[PDB]
Amino acid sequence: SMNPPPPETSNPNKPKRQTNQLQYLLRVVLKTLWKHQFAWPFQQPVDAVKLNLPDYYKIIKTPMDMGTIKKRLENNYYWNAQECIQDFNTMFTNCYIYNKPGDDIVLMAEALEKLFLQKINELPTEE
Ligand SMILES: CCOc1cc(C(=O)N2CCC(N3CCN(C)CC3)CC2)ccc1Nc1ncc2c(n1)N(C1CCCC1)c1ccccc1C(=O)N2C
Ligand SMILES: CCOc1cc(C(=O)N2CCC(N3CCN(C)CC3)CC2)ccc1Nc1ncc2c(n1)N(C1CCCC1)c1ccccc1C(=O)N2C
Ligand SMILES: CCOc1cc(C(=O)N2CCC(N3CCN(C)CC3)CC2)ccc1Nc1ncc2c(n1)N(C1CCCC1)c1ccccc1C(=O)N2C
Repeated sequence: SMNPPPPETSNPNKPKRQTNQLQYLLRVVLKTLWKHQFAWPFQQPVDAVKLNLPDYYKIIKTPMDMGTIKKRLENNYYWNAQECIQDFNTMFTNCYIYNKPGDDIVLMAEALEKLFLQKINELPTEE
C-alpha cells in the first residue's frame, strides 16, 4: 500500500545532554554494527512498497532501523542510554515477530544482536 513516514529523529522540545554512554552508543556500538556484513537490511526503514511487503506495517506498529538510531544519536534525541538500547531491541524484535524463525533475515538479526549485546556489556560507567 503506502509506507509510513520514518520515525522522528529530532525534537527541539526534548532536553539535550551529552554523556559518555551516549557517545559510546554512537562512536562504538552503532559504528560496529553498521559495518557488519549483515547490517545492510537494517540501515534504513523497511520500504514495504518497493519490497512488496504490503502487510509489514499492518503487523509492525513500532518500526525501527539503524539509520534512524544514528540520526537520533546525532540529534541528541535520547536523554539516556536505555532509550537508545530500547530502539536497537525494538529493531531486532520486529524482525523476529514478522519473520519465520530460522529465515535468513532472522539469522542476520540474531548475529547483529549477539554483537550488540557484547558491546552493551562494555558500556562505560556514567562518568
Ligand atoms: C536497501 C536495500 O533493501 C533491500 C534490497 C533487496 C534486494 O536486493 N532485492 C533483490 C532480490 C529480490 N527478490 C525478489 C524475489 N524473491 C523470491 C527473492 C528476493 C528482493 C529485492 C532485498 C531486501 C532489502 N531490504 C530489506 N530491508 C529489511 C528487511 C529485509 N530486506 N528482508 C530481507 C533482507 C535479506 C533477507 C530478507 C526482509 C524480507 C522480507 C520480509 C522482511 C524482511 C526484513 O525483516 N528486513 C529487516
Ligand atoms: C524483499 C524480500 O527479500 C527476500 C525474500 C526472500 C524470500 O523468498 N522469502 C523471505 C520472506 C518470506 N516471508 C517472511 C515474512 N512472512 C510474514 C511471510 C514469509 C517469504 C519468502 C528471500 C531473500 C530475499 N532477499 C534477498 N535480498 C538480496 C539478495 C538475496 N535475497 N539473495 C537471494 C534472492 C534469490 C536468490 C538468492 C541472496 C541470498 C544469499 C546471499 C546473497 C543474496 C543476494 O546477493 N541478494 C542480492
Ligand atoms: C560459503 C557458504 O555460504 C553460504 C552458505 C549457506 C548455507 O547454509 N547452505 C548453502 C550451501 C549448502 N551446501 C552446498 C552443496 N553441498 C554439497 C552440500 C551443502 C549448505 C547450506 C547459506 C548462505 C551462504 N552465504 C552467504 N553469503 C553472504 C551472505 C549470506 N549468505 N546471507 C545469509 C548467511 C547467514 C545469514 C543470511 C545472506 C542471505 C540473504 C541475503 C543476504 C545475505 C548476506 O548479506 N550475506 C552476507
